Amino acid sequence: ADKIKVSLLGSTGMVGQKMVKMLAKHPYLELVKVSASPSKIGKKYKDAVKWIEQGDIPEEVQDLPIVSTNYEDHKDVDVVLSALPNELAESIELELVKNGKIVVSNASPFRMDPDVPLINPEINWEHLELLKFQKERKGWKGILVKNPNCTAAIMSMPIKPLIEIATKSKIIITTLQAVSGAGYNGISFMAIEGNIIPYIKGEEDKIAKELTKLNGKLENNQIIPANLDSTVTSIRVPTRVGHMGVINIVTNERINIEEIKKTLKNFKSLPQQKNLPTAPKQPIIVRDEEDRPQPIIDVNAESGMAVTVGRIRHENNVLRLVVLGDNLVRGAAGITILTVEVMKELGYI
Amino acid sequence: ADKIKVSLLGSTGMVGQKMVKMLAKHPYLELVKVSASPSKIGKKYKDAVKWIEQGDIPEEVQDLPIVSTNYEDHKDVDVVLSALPNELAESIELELVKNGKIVVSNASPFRMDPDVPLINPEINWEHLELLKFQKERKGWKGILVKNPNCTAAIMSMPIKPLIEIATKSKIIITTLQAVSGAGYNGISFMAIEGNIIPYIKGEEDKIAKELTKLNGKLENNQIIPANLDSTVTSIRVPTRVGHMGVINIVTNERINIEEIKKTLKNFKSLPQQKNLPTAPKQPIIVRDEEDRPQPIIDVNAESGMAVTVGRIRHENNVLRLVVLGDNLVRGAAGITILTVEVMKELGYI
Amino acid sequence: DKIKVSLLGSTGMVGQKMVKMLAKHPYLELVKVSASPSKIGKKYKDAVKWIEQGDIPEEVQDLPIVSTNYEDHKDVDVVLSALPNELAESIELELVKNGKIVVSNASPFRMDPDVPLINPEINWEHLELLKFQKERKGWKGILVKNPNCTAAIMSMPIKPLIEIATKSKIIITTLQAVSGAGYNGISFMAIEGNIIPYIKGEEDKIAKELTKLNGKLENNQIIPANLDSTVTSIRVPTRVGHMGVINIVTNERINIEEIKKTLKNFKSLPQQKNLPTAPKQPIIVRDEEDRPQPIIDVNAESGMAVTVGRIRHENNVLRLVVLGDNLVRGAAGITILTVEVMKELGYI
Amino acid sequence: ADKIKVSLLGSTGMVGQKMVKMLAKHPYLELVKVSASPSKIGKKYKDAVKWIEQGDIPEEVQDLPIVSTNYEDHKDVDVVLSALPNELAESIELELVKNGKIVVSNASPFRMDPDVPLINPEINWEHLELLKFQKERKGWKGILVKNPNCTAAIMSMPIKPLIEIATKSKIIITTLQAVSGAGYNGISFMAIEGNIIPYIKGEEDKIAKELTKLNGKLENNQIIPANLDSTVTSIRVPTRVGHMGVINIVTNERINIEEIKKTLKNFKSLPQQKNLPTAPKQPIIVRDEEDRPQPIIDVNAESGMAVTVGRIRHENNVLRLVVLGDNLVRGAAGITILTVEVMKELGYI
Repeated sequence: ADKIKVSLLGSTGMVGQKMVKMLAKHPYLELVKVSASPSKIGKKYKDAVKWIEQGDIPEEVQDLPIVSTNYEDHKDVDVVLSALPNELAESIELELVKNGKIVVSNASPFRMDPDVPLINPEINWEHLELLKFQKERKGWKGILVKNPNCTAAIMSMPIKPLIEIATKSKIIITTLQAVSGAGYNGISFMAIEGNIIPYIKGEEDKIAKELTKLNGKLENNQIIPANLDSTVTSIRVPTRVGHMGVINIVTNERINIEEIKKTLKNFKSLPQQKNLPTAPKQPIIVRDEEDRPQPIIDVNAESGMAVTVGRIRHENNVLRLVVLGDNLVRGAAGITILTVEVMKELGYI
Repeated sequence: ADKIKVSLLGSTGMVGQKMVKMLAKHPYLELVKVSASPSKIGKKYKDAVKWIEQGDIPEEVQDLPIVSTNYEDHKDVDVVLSALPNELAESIELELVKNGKIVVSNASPFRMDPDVPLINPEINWEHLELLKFQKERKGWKGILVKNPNCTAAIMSMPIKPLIEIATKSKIIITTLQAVSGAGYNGISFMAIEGNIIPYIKGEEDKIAKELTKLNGKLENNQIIPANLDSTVTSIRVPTRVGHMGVINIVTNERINIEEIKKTLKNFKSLPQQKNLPTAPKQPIIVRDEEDRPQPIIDVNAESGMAVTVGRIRHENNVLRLVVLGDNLVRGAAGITILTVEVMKELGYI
Repeated sequence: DKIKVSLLGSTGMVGQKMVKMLAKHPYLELVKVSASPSKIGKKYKDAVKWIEQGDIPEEVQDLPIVSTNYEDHKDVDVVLSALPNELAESIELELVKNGKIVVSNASPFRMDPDVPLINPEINWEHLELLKFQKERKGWKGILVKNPNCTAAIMSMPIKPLIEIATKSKIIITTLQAVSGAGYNGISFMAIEGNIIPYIKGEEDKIAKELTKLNGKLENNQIIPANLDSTVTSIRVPTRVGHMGVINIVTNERINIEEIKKTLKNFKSLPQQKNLPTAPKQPIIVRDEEDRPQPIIDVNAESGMAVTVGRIRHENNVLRLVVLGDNLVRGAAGITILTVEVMKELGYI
Repeated sequence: ADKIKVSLLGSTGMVGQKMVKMLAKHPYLELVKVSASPSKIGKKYKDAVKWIEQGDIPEEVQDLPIVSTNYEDHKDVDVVLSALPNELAESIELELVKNGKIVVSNASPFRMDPDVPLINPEINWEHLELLKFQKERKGWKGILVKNPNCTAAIMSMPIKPLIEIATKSKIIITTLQAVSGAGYNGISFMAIEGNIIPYIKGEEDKIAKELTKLNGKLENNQIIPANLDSTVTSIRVPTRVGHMGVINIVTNERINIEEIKKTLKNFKSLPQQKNLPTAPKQPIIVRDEEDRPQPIIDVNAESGMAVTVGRIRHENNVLRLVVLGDNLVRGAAGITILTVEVMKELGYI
């Protein structure tokens, strides 16, 4: 196939290593440049990274030289992918886009910018149309696309196909997030093992707001935010990978429990239709067993691109369900790569 | 300092060992007999228990011989306390009550029986008055008093002083329950470490139903169930001790956070007033830091009898707060003993 | 040339491991699976609490559970056993007394003089004992044994160093994963954030079994290796992977680099004949001072290779840390490798 | 009680919070000043520390203002206690000592200095005599005493009473150390949970060498190192508090197994003889059960000041025993305080 040359910002972290691994064997996406901190620039990827993924560093990437995050080092790249930390992404990504680079990033800055698409492939690929007016609106020579917070990404999967119910209700959400969500070394053993921390800075606000844009509707070259009144409580649990979410759609709207299970299990979108390399066959898996989903059993579903839903139940004035997803793949690495695949498929390239 | 002689059924399990450790040093409750499995009867406590509590076995209980769960072995005790497993409690307990014994137990059978008080001291001590007509209603010679499910007991604490708002709203509760909740060896290491099991057999139904009785109002010898419409999701987490609850009261009622915090921090009842030995000075502790409560920090609050609440917040049509309590003490051992103390105080002796 | 086999104790962790491995084997065809009495007659998928990775191989999910009695294993070429130590003796003896070829990783008969205790790369030659077993035991069938999972792991590095390990005292400390006691053997409360410096009978099995594993086959029988070792076994909050600290007391000069070289270049029959379950390099050596580590190395070569690191020699003591997959190298894998070796040498 | 005013360097780390906790309630040791990093100086302890100990900050220390580590801020203390990290200790301590202060540190610098006593109270309080000549030998106006590596402190407990045998043999030791040994946030959850790291930078060398000095003999005002041929391997395990150790004494010497057990459990020294406040009545506890010692069961033995020994066995050419101690108390906080107690008792003040 005709290869599309890509570079990767923040390739040293957990999300970065996941992407490096997924790209090392990609059909047409050819990773030719990886970036990391300044002091590592010039060294080979294998000499700068502390491999945390499964197995050895791919040979196709181990010798890739570390380049800076500056425009000059990415001139020959077709698309720049970014996994930079939230506190460094704004300046870096802004300068690149100003210089004409096409940037697809999963870092938080700009995610809620009205002219920037926040993409989760299956959920709102149509929102990419915003790209048609971005250059003129921001006065950029480049292109910027964003991916949502990992938890938001996971939570949006079951909500979208049920957007009509969720829109007319009070959404209560409790999220149980794995330690890896804070990076590989973000949380100490002493602080979390055999424990629970009912607080994750800024996570609750990002979830509620981003969910509003992910489920929004495109009208007249703009995104009309979906009306979602959600209250969320994000908790950190002693889990390595996998974000769980207990969703309670408090509403008196009629609800056909079986039709809902059917709708979720049959949910397919453009990524599934065009059979994109990183698109899972069934983005949403429904489990009938009452003790599912569970991180150690379902986290890897379809390479971590599929979310698993269980305990779907309808009680008085409320539809409840439990969803699980790989925060590293579905929540970051995989959706960024899947976003690029979609863009190529739609001609934004 | 007159000693009231008591016996303990199911003294070998975690709840049992806790009560043994608590009774060993009680000011007036004298543990004189303990029961365990049949093959253990006749052996001294120390030779039949796999002690998992802190430090050595109390020297005032170690040599206590194990007796049977039959009437003849308890004719000489003032009160029969029981921490028997749910599946064996009904038949055993009923006979002791049918033969005239006063039985106070934390096992599930009879909890929702209209003529049996389901007590959590600070919450509904007044319900003990149901006993005035129990004998004639049941045709028993004895008296039976019950303590609720450990989780319900913990959840009911903050809900009581906020019963006015809880009655006029949809209550959504998600609970994170420690492994100890399933006994010392109920859950294997492989099944839970680094994992989450979004289900606990029968737990959710119990929580919802019992909260109704615990917050009910004793009116003319009958308990009027509190109108508490709640949907609960119980989850097992890799925690040793301490059940956490995320409570969302979705209503249109006015929500004053500073007022609610005052109400919760100043909550007190008969146990506190009378300074009963197992009563915490402050039954509800409120935390202002955003990362509280946490099991490893707060589960021991006031010897495990006080619950800890934090993250009290007000969002559109919803009051949210996080509560944590020691499931072995506040949730079982401590409330059974405290119940006996109240009974002594009110004259039921 | 297909070889039809059955599996006793196919429902436990080792059993499920073997099921996954056999489901896709070149010539070994799993035709029957056995489990406890109450499970007999049920389809495997309905009797087992699948705990392995992926789904249950479709060639096994619908296999109906059969008993452990001879009559149900008549049409089988070789009977593989992953039975628990407490039930194996009676069950296996009867099968063998009926003319069945039985290869098991259970402990009973491991130290029986006429029964080979095999760990492929270490002592495949010991399989010769089989040429005399029938008359020596008065059996119609055949019986082969695989060692204790920890012994199996500790033996890998000791073999190529047998000359020095022989003339010296050996001190061994082992840290064994929770799975070594099955999936539900140890509770969360008992081990999380903890260490239990004791595993019933483990230390005696390792010392004695290492003796036979490293023995010399002389004049139709095994000469136990003179391995004077004191071992202390400890249980740790790990899922899979048994670790070992091995100290051999030398009274000479040792070249660490040649030790590393000797270990990584270790090869044997299983490698020579490229058998399906034999790892290309049974012993992997790590130069980084913080290896091996269970989460990083436990899966080395599908779990058939052990990893050694921290190879040091000072104060007349050769010290090394080794790690092995207690479920594959420790059992499932070597039991299958053993059968492969048997087919390779003509015992079939 | 005759008061002794002290200050504590590194009051903020785990070991420091432990000491703060132990000194608040001390009979005659008055913690009058606490120190920490420069950016914390001038703030109240409660506002500068990330409290991680059980319960609340002692109110006798919560309002103490953080001072510097320089001499000017300690001119008024009788003794300066130090729990500073190994990498900063040397310069800071040397300067205090050079200015005439008496410093007792559990940090590694100067531990193996021949003119400086390395103390573990029971094992070698006698070595304190080195102080009578320390000024003449170092030129210092002050006084410096050191405490050993925590693992070495624990390991030296059982080796001392058995020094005659240990000296005529080859000692093989494998230590399994708790995560807290590397500080509260030294190791990440991802790196250690469900894992084992067979390496701890420089631990093995420290144990072997320090073991040599701890067990030495005082002769002609100096220390004759004990001839201890040790070969230690140190491993990191996923436990919170408590270092375990497998000690193998390879010797052909005749050994009476019951005499060893008798010798260990009966070990007592000056700290015990003088009934010092932080001295445990029984420095070494021996267990008969085959599955002991265990971190979660024994680490707290006598407020963490007593080590627990178990599995004592003599197979043939090897004396094997397993030992466990609290790395934070016996291994650091408790011995530093105990050391000061010994000094006061012997007239060093």
